[PDB]
Amino acid sequence: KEMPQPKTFGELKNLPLLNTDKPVQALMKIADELGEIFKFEAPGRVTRYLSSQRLIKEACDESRFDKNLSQALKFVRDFAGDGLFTSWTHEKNWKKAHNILLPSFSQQAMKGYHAMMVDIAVQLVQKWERLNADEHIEVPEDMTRLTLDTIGLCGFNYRFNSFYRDQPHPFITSMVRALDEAMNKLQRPAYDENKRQFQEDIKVMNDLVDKIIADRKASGEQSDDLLTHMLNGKDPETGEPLDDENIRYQIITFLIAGHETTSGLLSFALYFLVKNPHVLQKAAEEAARVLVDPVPSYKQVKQLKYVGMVLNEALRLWPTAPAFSLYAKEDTVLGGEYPLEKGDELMVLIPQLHRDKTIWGDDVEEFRPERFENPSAIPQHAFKPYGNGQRACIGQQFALHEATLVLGMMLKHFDFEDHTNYELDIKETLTLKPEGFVVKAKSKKIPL
Amino acid sequence: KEMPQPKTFGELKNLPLLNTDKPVQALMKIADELGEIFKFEAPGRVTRYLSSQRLIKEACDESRFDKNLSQALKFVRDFAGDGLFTSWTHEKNWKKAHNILLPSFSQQAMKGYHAMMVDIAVQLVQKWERLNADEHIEVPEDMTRLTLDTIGLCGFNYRFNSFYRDQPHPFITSMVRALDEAMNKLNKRQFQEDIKVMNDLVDKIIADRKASGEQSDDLLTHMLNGKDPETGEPLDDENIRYQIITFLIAGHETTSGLLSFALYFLVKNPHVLQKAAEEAARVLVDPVPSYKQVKQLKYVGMVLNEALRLWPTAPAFSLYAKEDTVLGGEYPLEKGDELMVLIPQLHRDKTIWGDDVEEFRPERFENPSAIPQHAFKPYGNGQRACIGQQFALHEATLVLGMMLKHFDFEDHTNYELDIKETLTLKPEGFVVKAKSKKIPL
Ligand code: HEM
Ligand code: HEM
Repeated sequence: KEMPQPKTFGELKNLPLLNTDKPVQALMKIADELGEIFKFEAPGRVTRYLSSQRLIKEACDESRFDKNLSQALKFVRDFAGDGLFTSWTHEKNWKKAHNILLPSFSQQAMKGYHAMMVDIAVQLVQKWERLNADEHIEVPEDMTRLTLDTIGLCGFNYRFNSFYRDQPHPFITSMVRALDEAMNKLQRPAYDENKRQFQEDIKVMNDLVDKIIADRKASGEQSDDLLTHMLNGKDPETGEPLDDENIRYQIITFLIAGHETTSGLLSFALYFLVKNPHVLQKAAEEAARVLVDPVPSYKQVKQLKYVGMVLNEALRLWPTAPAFSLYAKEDTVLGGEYPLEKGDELMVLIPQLHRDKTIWGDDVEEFRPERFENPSAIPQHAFKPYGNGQRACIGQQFALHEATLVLGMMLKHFDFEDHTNYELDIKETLTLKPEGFVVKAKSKKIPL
Repeated sequence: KEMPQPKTFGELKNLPLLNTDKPVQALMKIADELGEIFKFEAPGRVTRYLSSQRLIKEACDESRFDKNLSQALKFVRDFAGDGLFTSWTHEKNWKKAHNILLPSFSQQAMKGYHAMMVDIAVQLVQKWERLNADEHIEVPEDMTRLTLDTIGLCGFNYRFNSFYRDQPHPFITSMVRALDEAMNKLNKRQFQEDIKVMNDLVDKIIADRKASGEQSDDLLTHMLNGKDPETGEPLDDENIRYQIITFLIAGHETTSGLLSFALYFLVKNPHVLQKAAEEAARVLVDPVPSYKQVKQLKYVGMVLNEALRLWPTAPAFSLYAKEDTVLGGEYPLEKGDELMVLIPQLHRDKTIWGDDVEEFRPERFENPSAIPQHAFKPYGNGQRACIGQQFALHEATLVLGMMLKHFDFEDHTNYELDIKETLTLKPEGFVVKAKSKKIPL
């Protein structure tokens, strides 16, 4: 009946126990001590962390709880606006864009993005093929170069050309700097430069995207990107199309929501494979057997089952957008024991949910892709790396198609060496990534 | 591409080869002679017996094959109904009960059953402590007393009190008579009376519990309170009765057989017995073992897996092809064709275990991640694998651990292994003498 809660230290509340830049990892250790639910207070606020499948299945009931805009999401809203990720469910533009954009994010729609994904995936393979004998790869950096360029191309037919540069395209530099500022504001005279830079980064992002939308409207061109879809879609409900300013926010939103979650997934999967050579061999044997043409077809990506299983198991251990927030829509009782008032906040701690031993067995820290061999047998709401319900990741099929395609190509074309005996270091921002992960590849010399 | 087949006898097909008291052992000799796959026919039935890890790993692919209700399970369904073990995977009650019960059979859930398991284990150890100098133990008989009573207490908080009797509680007599009758069919008046004795007792305990509202640590409390996450429905009272009967039927003899074969293998290999007893002595430092202490009995757990490797006490399971498919690139099957997995022969596959397959060497399980996927399957496969696996191992680890802490054992008759076959396997007539080390219990 009373909710477990870590030790409080006078006016500081539980704040002294989070003196870190890795709060999710610190919170998982607190969940290991106090269990499936605990309240966490700091001078400002109060939140309740949930870790078990049994309480997370209740918090996922949409007639009772809806998505909350955390303080992180409110700061990201200054440049992401009322795009799908930083909007409340009750805003008119949330529902309109949701209805309009769902059909363009389905499994079927992936058939139309496939060729543009293969385009960027071939540039990464060629980069690694062209490395001299004494070089090495910076994994998260290269994967991020790929995901930004793929989202840029599929989203609005724009080429950032990240594999041609040491310093990213100006849009990327401003987006990433705006994101970093939004997150650094969470732990905050001498910030006047931060403020002027943040306003400059917003105008760089808006001007470019507003220009491409206007350029596209003036030409009449039709293309296979999300921008065409939004220029010609109408919400079946209200009958209206999205307006130019909201399309710009969705474009920014695809990039900020998709770039590091997907690059982090590819980097953690490759980390798990080089630390588990037998798994790597089985995944590499599948890629060799399935990817028989010079470049993969859509249908061949769909048949890389074990590669998909490695990706889901990497997402089970380190889900790359690790926590999401919800509010009680009305007074209610959680799990028969914890009363909540309307407006009370809950946080879903995904990595801990994914280590619930009543679901997965006692061996939760082992990397075992075989856990996903039969997807129909994973219990309802046990695996939630893409969030929940109508507010779940609209880009889920896009992210799995992209990662399955790329990891398959990586395993086909190269052998990998963990030449530094890399020690895992998980940096936390809006997302997770294995900071400083580095490998050497040896080409299998298979022509593209 | 052509599959071997043992001798046929006209319209009797291969049936007559199974007119024996030890059919799985007859099947192993046929597997020894024909290899990794053979066809076996009866009047209007066909099945293919698999023995090699290479073919059985494909058989365990759930997108291609699902559990089949063999003739034995259809006879056990007359009293086990639509409980978990005798239901098709596509029956609504199979999924309902599975979703609800899964979390109550997890390793974590064993912490809630540990105290009642200890209650019955201590009753077994005390019986042996109280034997006089001129006495011996009947192993499988005492192990079955223990597993029936533990499943009865942990499943529905009911005491059979098998250590207070020469003749078992009446439910137990009807259940073992009913199982025997279903196995002999591969009578009718007695069979119907025995079903009724089982349903009357189990239906009464369920109606008593709902009337009182008491909440206890058993499986029945879980079933009265659970709701299937998918449909939102509870199990009804009839199905709850079938699950209780099913736990008793599926768990009692497989688990007591495992305990009997482990002790047998230990008295025949004294250096392994002494290494297991030295672990028990170092870990079980309290007069009442704790849940955490049982988990530290690693070599005892390896002795039990090695006993299950040689004589897996539920030795064969049946599968059917979901769609037309080819097995191992050589054997084309049609939708509905049946496969039988011969577990003892799988566990003797020299290409996985080495040439010393007949030797008892617990050290083979030192590194559990080194055993290839589908090489070791005493609990069946996938979503239709034994839901009781954690329960069975905690129980057996707890009990063997206690045995080795408290007694020294003598194979006083120099017992000659004789494996009796029913639904399960056991070492019939296995007897030993135990001398107490006089340690507080
Ligand atoms: C493996 C990669 C990814 C992961 C783990 C991931 C995870 C998530 C999560 C957990 C949410 C819900 C956030 C919340 O409840 O506050 C979300 C929402 C969202 N994601 Fe993803 N994401 C990934 C890739 C992508 C990609 C590739 C795109 C787009 C190209 C994308 C676009 C979105 C959008 C637009 C939303 C908001 C949807 C709505 O509320 O209507 N994500 N994602
Ligand atoms: C050493 C002990 C045991 C062994 C070797 C064993 C073996 C097996 C095997 C081989 C199966 C699969 C049968 C098939 O494929 O048709 C099975 C299923 C099952 N077992 Fe066990 N068993 C043991 C103990 C137990 C215990 C202690 C319980 C209950 C407390 C139990 C309850 C069940 C149930 C309910 C099923 C059917 C599950 C389903 O299909 O959903 N068993 N067992």
